[PDB]
Amino acid sequence: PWWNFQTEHRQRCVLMYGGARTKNTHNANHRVFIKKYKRNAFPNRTRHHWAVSMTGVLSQRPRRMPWPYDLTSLIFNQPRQGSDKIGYVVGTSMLKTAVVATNHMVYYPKFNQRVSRTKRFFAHDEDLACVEGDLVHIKQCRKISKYKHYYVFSILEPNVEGRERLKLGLKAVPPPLFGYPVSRRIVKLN
Amino acid sequence: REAFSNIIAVDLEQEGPMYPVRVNADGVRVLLYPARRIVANFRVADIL
Amino acid sequence: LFFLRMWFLYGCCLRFVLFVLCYYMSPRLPSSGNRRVLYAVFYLYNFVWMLRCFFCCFIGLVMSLFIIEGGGFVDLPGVKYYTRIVS
Amino acid sequence: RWAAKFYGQVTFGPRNYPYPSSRWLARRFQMKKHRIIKRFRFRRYKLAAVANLPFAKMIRVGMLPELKSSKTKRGDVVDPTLSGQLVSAVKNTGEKRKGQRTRPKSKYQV
Amino acid sequence: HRSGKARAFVFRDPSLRMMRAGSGYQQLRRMGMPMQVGMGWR
Amino acid sequence: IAHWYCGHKFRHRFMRDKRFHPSLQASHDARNRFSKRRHFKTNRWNYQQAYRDMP
RNA sequence: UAUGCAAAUAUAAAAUUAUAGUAAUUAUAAAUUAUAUUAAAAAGGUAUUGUUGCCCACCAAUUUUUAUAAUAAAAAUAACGUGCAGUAAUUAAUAUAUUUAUAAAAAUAUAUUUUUUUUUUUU
RNA sequence: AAAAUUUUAGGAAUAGUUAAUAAUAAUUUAUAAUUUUGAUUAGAUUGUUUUGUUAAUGCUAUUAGAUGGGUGUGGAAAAAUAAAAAAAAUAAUUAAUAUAUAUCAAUAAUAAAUUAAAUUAAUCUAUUAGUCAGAAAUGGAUGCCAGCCGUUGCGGUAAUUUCUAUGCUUUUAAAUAU
Ligand SMILES: [Mg+2]
Ligand SMILES: [Mg+2]
Ligand SMILES: [Mg+2]
Ligand SMILES: [Mg+2]
Ligand SMILES: [Mg+2]
Ligand SMILES: [Mg+2]
Ligand SMILES: [Mg+2]
Ligand SMILES: [Mg+2]
Ligand SMILES: [Mg+2]
Ligand SMILES: [Mg+2]
Ligand SMILES: [Mg+2]
Ligand SMILES: [Mg+2]
Ligand SMILES: [Mg+2]
Ligand SMILES: [Mg+2]
Ligand SMILES: [Mg+2]
Ligand SMILES: [Mg+2]
Ligand SMILES: [Mg+2]
Repeated sequence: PWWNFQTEHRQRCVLMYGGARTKNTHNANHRVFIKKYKRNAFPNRTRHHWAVSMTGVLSQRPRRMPWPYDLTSLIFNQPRQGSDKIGYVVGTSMLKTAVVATNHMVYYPKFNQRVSRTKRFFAHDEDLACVEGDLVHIKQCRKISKYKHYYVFSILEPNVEGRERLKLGLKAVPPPLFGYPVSRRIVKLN
Repeated sequence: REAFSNIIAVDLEQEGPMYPVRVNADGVRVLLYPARRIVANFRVADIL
Repeated sequence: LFFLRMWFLYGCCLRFVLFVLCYYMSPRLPSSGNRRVLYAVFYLYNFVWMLRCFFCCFIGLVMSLFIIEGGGFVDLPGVKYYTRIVS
Repeated sequence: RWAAKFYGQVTFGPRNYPYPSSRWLARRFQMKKHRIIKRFRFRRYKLAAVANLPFAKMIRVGMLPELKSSKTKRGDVVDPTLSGQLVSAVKNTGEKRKGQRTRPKSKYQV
Repeated sequence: HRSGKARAFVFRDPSLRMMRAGSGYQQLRRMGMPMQVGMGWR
Repeated sequence: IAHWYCGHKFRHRFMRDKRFHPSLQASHDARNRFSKRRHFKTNRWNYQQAYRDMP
């Protein structure tokens, strides 16, 4: 009985009246980190592990938990979570495939506040309507290819500027000026 | 005589504070709150 | 609480060690004398570590392994571990 | 700037101390900074950061076999072409060419 | 102490401490928010 | 705060917690929170003529 | 003495030191300290019965951790030998910058008082 | 078939590789895919009703169990010791007892001291600490030594702080270490 003191205990086999039957897991173990590597040479390029690493997911402090309540569930009644998503079309390099960036929500109960994260999806548009920078509605469906479970259900907002831009033979959107960041210094002149 | 100069009194109609008092003496932050009984450090307790 | 002094207990309350050397060291002023320091060895995950600890114990007939416990601070700077009994 | 302004925390005084540092503390840390800098000068340190290379990792040129000060310690292993170019850089840094901007010179730079 | 923890000038009203706790993890577990995806207690 | 997580000091724990803080999260404005300085002055000498297909 | 290069006190932080394993802390400001030309009256202390007070680096041994740069780094430390760097302290100190070097440190260029003050409302 | 939640103080690229065609292609077609909104390698780690502390948003635990294919059986690979699941006639239920082994659990100093056990009398013979500050001291040594040290600190022939002897102190599941 977890509500009884150290000295008050008689039998360890049963709860006499009611309450919760509780196993004590020993939380304070003084667990330690073993140091197997020199501070100079650690066998990873991007990150180094010098201390005890916190583990689990949802057991992870500060807790970050799935938030069903956001814009997407606000507008839709979803049969299954993530069955509907609203997003923007980012890039079409693949035939009958629209990549879509979408936002979802995370809740930190410690600070009592929400964050928006973002995630990319492959959606299947047969007939190739979607131009980069469309606002689209997207649904869960039959497995189509290795990574496509989603199809374009409706175009909410098409890109009129982008379409007229295509009609003239130009790319839908200008290609981004710089790519991913580097740790080098590129000296390229003229 | 310095203690009799500073004498305070308390209205006991209510027998204990009815709201929290949050107040600091020099560098010492004190909380005086309503309780079911008297709970405090031994010294603070027989002061109260 | 100072948690880095316990480095060689490795999350344990007591340790088992083997005797190697016993030398003497002089404490931080204004404390004069000779503090007896035993230089001990033990192994963990097939690594052999040399532990250095304060000898407060009672030695009888010749014996080898001791039991190490961590304390508070002592006169002698740099020696964290203390001796419980000798086996 | 690349190098460190300070070494250790030079402003430690009580809160609302109405200066960045006290005289005492700043003197202690001035001592430590002094020792480190003097070490850099006498051992003749040289560092380099090369374009199209990871920058945070700086080739230490003062340890290179040609420019190494010690006669004993094994210096470092740097690419033959790159090391030749580093040697040439260190060498042709030394003296003032007219029309070029005057840059501070020292014994320990050679 | 420029190098050290920030201290409150006075205490915090305990009542407010209890009012800001409404949506905390325990209350959520009681509301049933987290999905039970594993065996849990036996 | 358990002492085994992160560094041997306490404040290392709160320095890695600032990595998870809700209002501190990475977005289109605040980027490269963890290494800002490796990417600094990286493109200074990289000369890129901007993209114009329209007059 | 601002045509190359050069982010950087104006503060978002969780006890001091320490490259984030070393020692057990550190830092701090108003008590006290006899001579600055008023018809005798304004003054500073890293000491704490207080200058015969304290302290600073190099220069040996050793102890211990490691990210081994003339001669690795850092921390404990009670020898020997140089001096006299600091306490407005025998050319005031403090921070950055550049140079210099038995060792504290010293020279110069800027900011500045955790340095002591000297004061023309059109002559 | 998917969606959410995913760790390392000081952070760079990853790759039988994306999407369309189709029961195609070790050389089909294409301006492909993952990454700084932190990837892939690499360390540590058994993932989303289990604990401890707490007045409380917190902090701090939770085991264990799914490790590729290669005549592919089978409804389903979960298929090479390690039960405590009655397994095609009611084996048996007067049974819960299992002797001396193990693994990781499972909190036993159970009126710890005076009037006796509405028994079936079976297991056990059971103790520590302090003694400057702060409940409790005197002899005797020792002389900056030996030693004490939770902590300020103690030890310089008178030590209420060391050692020893004897008393004396405790609010009685022990001190000590983590
Ligand atoms: Mg530990
Ligand atoms: Mg002590
Ligand atoms: Mg200087
Ligand atoms: Mg000129
Ligand atoms: Mg060593
Ligand atoms: Mg050294
Ligand atoms: Mg002097
Ligand atoms: Mg001077
Ligand atoms: Mg002077
Ligand atoms: Mg100066
Ligand atoms: Mg000099
Ligand atoms: Mg100087
Ligand atoms: Mg096989
Ligand atoms: Mg007493
Ligand atoms: Mg004793
Ligand atoms: Mg005697
Ligand atoms: Mg006595």
